[PDB]
Amino acid sequence: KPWWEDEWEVPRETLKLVERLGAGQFGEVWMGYYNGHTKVAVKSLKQGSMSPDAFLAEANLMKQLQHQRLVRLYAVVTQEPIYIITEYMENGSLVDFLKTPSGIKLTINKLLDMAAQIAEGMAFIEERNYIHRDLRAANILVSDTLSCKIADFGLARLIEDNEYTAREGAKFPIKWTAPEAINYGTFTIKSDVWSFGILLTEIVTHGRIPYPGMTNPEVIQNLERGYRMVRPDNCPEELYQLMRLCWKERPEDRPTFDYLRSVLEDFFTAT
Repeated sequence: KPWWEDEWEVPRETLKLVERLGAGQFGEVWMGYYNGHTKVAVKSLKQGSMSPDAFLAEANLMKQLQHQRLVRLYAVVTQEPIYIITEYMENGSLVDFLKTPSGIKLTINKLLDMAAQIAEGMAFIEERNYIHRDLRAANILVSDTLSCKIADFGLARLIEDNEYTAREGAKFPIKWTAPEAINYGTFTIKSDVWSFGILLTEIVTHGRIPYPGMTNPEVIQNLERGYRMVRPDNCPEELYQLMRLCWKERPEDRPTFDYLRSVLEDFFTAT
């Protein structure tokens, strides 16, 4: 819809940006208020840093993926500077939260709970024929009640047929990205499942970088020998074997996110 009919468009005057949470090459992220009382996150586009069409495409995709386990699009201001307003998540990124005094005290039980919540959000994305492609603890946000939601849909895509192929010049985080996506640029929901297995190691290690002590060439070399990430310290073997399913060689042999959600809930209700 044109912005004058779009249900997400709001007058910029309805927003007050109060605290800048971050600033980067393509703009800033602020904590603000909509119509004085509702706390929201506001991401602003730095004019000229990237395409305004590319920036807003993320908001258009979020209109199609509304679910409790996914950060909700709150509003948009299409006039420059362009703003994407979203659901505020009080405890920030999971990879950061796990390192705070509160995150550190979490039991393995609550960590398994959070992992299941993430799988539940990814199961929705899976059922709607989308892929995320940037699934990692930095892109999970944590609310004030310690619930988790999927965030940062900049690389997310609608899959018409089973697979999305990136540009050959495209490069992705080697430690989190599935082999077929690194090698062929081919992404499917099964590539996200591999990434989820890596995200599970970030959860159990309270935010440690995957593949401790290894460079990306060493990670690639080990994976091609059939090795997978070494058991993280204090990782429950049941959770480690679930990570291994996520890292199966053939994408089609990897589990569905609905399966992963169900298993993790069982792990949680057991612990």
